[PDB]
Amino acid sequence: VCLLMGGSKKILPDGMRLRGDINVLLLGDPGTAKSQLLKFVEKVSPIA
Amino acid sequence: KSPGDNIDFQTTILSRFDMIFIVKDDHNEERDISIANHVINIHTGNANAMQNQQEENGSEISIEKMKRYITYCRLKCAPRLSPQAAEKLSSNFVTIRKQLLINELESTERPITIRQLEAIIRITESLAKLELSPIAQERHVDEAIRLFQASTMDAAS
Amino acid sequence: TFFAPDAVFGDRVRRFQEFLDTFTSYRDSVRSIQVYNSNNAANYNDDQDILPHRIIISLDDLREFDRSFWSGILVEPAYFIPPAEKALTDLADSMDDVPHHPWKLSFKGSFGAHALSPRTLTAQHLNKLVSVEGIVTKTSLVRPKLIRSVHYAAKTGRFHYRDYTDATTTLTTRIPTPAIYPTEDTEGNKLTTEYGYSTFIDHQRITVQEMPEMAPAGQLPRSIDVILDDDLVDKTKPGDRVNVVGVFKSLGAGGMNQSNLIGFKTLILGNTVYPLHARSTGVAARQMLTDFDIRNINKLSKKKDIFDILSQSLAPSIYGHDHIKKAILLMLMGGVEKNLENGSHLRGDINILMVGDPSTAKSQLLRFVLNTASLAIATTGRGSSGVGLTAAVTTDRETGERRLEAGAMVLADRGVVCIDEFDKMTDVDRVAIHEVMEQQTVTIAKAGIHTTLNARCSVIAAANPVFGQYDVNRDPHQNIALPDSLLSRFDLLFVVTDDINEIRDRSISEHVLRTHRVTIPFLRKYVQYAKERVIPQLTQEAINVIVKNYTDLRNDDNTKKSPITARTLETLIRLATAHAKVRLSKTVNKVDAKVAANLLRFALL
Ligand SMILES: Nc1ncnc2c1ncn2[C@@H]1O[C@H](COP(=O)(O)OP(=O)(O)O)[C@@H](O)[C@H]1O
Ligand SMILES: Nc1ncnc2c1ncn2[C@@H]1O[C@H](COP(=O)(O)OP(=O)(O)O)[C@@H](O)[C@H]1O
Repeated sequence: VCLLMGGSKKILPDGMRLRGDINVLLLGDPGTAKSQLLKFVEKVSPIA
Repeated sequence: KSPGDNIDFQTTILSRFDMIFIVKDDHNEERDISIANHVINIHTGNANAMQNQQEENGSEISIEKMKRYITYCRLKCAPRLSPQAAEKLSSNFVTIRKQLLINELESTERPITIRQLEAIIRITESLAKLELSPIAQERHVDEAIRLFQASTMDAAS
Repeated sequence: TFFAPDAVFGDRVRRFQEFLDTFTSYRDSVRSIQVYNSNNAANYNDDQDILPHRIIISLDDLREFDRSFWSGILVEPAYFIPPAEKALTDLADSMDDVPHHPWKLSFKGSFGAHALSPRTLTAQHLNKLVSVEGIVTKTSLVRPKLIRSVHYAAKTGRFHYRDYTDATTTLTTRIPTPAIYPTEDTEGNKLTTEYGYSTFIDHQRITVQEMPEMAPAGQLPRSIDVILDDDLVDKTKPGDRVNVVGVFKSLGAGGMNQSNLIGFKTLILGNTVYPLHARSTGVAARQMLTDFDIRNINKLSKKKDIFDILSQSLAPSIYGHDHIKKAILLMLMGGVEKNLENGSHLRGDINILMVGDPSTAKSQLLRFVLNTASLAIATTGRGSSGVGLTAAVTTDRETGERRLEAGAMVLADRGVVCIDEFDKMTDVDRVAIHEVMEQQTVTIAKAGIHTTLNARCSVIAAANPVFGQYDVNRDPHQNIALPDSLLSRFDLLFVVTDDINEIRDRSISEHVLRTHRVTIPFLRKYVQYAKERVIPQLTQEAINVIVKNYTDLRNDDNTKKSPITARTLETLIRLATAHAKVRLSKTVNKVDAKVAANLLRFALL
């Protein structure tokens, strides 16, 4: 839920902007929706 | 030598992901019944679809509406955080930086970086962005560290 | 010409004369040209014993002045530009009155809807004025074209002449005149051709395709053909970001004449061309200087602390590392690039390697440079899918049956290259860099091509310690994981450490928080005037220092942590010369060598 909102996109005056987006890693043995949870995200999120 | 990646990949996992979640639990007798009986209630008898419809009468958002809400709140808001909330984060970083050094002082070789701190400043503010708020407060931040440390407990093991 | 001018033309002229009477900035500028040509004519004429006749019009000056003449150039240029040049061609005759050719126009500013990408340049508004932005994608071999032909009638010693007109010399569809090249006189005599009493002009066409970052990515490129008359031919090259203005004529008569479908040949007559600058482009930023902007530099240049503040102002987004970005600032300045009489050129560009713990700014610092160096290109190293950053494949299907194209480093011929993930980049490039670094020449020996091309350019390397992390209790060579010659080829190697602490680490939070909650545009103008005007000669007050230190380190450092070579003698000269450029010093001084030493003390120990 915190991911799809983006974040603090910051056009600093030197141009060295910082990403607003966040990166999340799922790790585990197979099962447990680690692949499934992306599939629904590809429905809800804009331009997924 | 080996096919595919190499241990070098130990960096890009811990340095460049803002959260890493490690999600295995061990065949608990009631859990594999709880999930199973829920998963039966998926495949037919549609009780979750029924529940999600009833909860669309109750308190849930339907997929198409959540998307439009996301795109609205994504575009409409350009938030910021107050220095009142900001001081809590250094108060967190200096302690976690000071503590876990001991575990690399003990050469356990596992990290604690401003890449993670700069992630927290984003998870805090996105959590505050759900609200349609230009501003953020410890009311959100104390939840973000609680969410974050679920990741550090996975890094250490 | 031969027809009698109607008031629909006579008005357009005299109406435009009241504009130029109002805005003297154009009357004195055309005068300023014939000032320049006559000075050169006098220089040629009166010592041995031009500028290409066009002016740029600010369209902001028309809007408030003549609203219907604004819409005329945009909507009906073929009826408003030929008379405006006909005014200027008699304004030019009015300004001069020395004894004794065409005069032409160009434009600048905002065109509203008429400025559009060639993705949306369409067969609406053909005849209207257009502006287009994109990449120049190829250029035609600049052919000479006939206009006047001259002949000799040897039976009499008379001369005869003929003049040609075509689809690209008038905006209006003049009646075609397919005149025949005269091989026989009206009387029937023979003829010969007086080549060079005849006159010629350059023809070129260049094809522009939509700029790829604005493009709705995934789709195919779409492109249109621009024809350039004599002037602008020299000022386009493939791959640069270019804005053109002109008339999107739709000429010929395909299908409806002759016999049969594909419609009319559509193209732009280019009346203005500008190169422009975007990220990773083959042209410099080239900001103009006022006589005021130079004044601020000269206020600064004699203050005995500029290099400390200037070194800091680069990168407020980053904490610390002043001791490094000092040198990266010196890379922008560079050396003097001395070229010796009857003997090979000698390197000026200083090439820098960044390495350290992967937490650090290595990947991010380079996006200051790429955003704020005069000219830069960024390469991932691995992923230079051509020959490399330098050379290219070479084949053709067009009329000439060969062509050449240049890699990133040949394109960046004087400025900067940002190389990152440097030790991913394979041996195939590394051994090619060993060719470059201190020779700044590139050679290739394909089937047809056996020739040398220049690459007088400067490099930042960014690298990672192969073991994933480093600390100085682990022997300090093997972590570099590169051939010892590259550790020589690069001039300054900086090792950045983050074995964690708390004391320094304390302040960082509030600085980052302050960073989520001197200046850049002056540095560009500070660097280019320094680069252009200043060429410091050495001075004996500093020539001794570089001998004292270099000769000591070869006793000491060959007994300690790093190699020292005659290569690292010259790096002392360059760095001293660079700091003198920071001083704008007409000559080197001892202080600059003490700075050169200091940077190497930090870099080595
Ligand atoms: N938490 C869960 N709830 C319901 N079904 C689950 C859950 N975790 C795994 N599954 C089952 O796992 C299957 C999806 O496998 P998945 O875990 O996406 O593959 P992978 O192991 O490659 O990630 C689905 O058929 C689903 O029924
Ligand atoms: N010295 C530093 N000061 C402030 N931020 C830094 C520093 N070093 C790295 N960062 C952070 O790292 C991010 C940039 O990624 P970086 O660490 O440069 O990747 P790489 O390791 O590939 O160079 C920025 O968000 C920046 O905040």
